[PDB]
Amino acid sequence: PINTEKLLMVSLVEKACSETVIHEIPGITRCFSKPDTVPKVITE
Amino acid sequence: SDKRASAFCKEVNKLVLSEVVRQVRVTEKTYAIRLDLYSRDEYQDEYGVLQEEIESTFSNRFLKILNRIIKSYLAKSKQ
Amino acid sequence: SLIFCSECGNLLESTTAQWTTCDQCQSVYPSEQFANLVVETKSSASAFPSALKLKHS
Amino acid sequence: LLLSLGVDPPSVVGHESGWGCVQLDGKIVGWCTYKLAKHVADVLRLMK
Amino acid sequence: NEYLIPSMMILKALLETSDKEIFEGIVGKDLGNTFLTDRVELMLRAYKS
Ligand SMILES: [Zn+2]
Repeated sequence: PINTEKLLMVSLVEKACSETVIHEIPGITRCFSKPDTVPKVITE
Repeated sequence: SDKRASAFCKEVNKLVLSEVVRQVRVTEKTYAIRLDLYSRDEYQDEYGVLQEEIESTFSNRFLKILNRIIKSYLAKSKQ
Repeated sequence: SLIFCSECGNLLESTTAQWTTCDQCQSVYPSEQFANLVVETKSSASAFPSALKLKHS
Repeated sequence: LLLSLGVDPPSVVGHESGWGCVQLDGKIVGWCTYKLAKHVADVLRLMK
Repeated sequence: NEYLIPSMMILKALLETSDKEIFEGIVGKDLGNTFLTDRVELMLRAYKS
């Protein structure tokens, strides 16, 4: 509706794209690989 | 193998739709928003989420989030 | 891309509702001259924290 | 000396894109392109 | 004590000004720069409130 005031669509869309997730296992992020010839995965 | 190592790594890792979008232009008037998404090749090097996955989750959850935050700001402006 | 009055400075109310008239000067203009105002709003660069930007910077 | 040297403070907006500001201890005295701003800075320093 | 009055209020209260002057003074340049133009519009209307 036109009676609605202007919207900061750039900031709102940045907030949306920054808040929405594709595949998250709940409470995990940043799985990383660090080198004894023992390949391991260090996850936050 | 290291290929499966990095595959599982991206698998259990979480990514945010901001991390695949390029600059997002929004034209005013209707009211129109257009997101630029990186080329599927460079997008699949650091990733391995497919195009259809983006399609589905983009549509559903992205519209949910966008409408939710617009309603938040509109209700803030109602006062 | 904004629609100011010419007698006063009062920014006119959006012609989408009805005719264009300033609340102080009460001045008249044809609303259809500047209809369909297009504003191409763009997102500022260096705004999405990426994991691939380092592959682009 | 600034008014003599190429800057002018307006009444209605005498300002455009490239023109940067010149500030006298919290008072806007003119506007000038950064090349002319640098020239003014140097010539003022040498006059001083 | 802190005190908080909107900047458009004192901007109009300071000189006998019309709104086109405030706009073309803040962002009179590069006519229609996106960010500045929409922010000043929103400000002007939020004070017109
Ligand atoms: Zn008017």
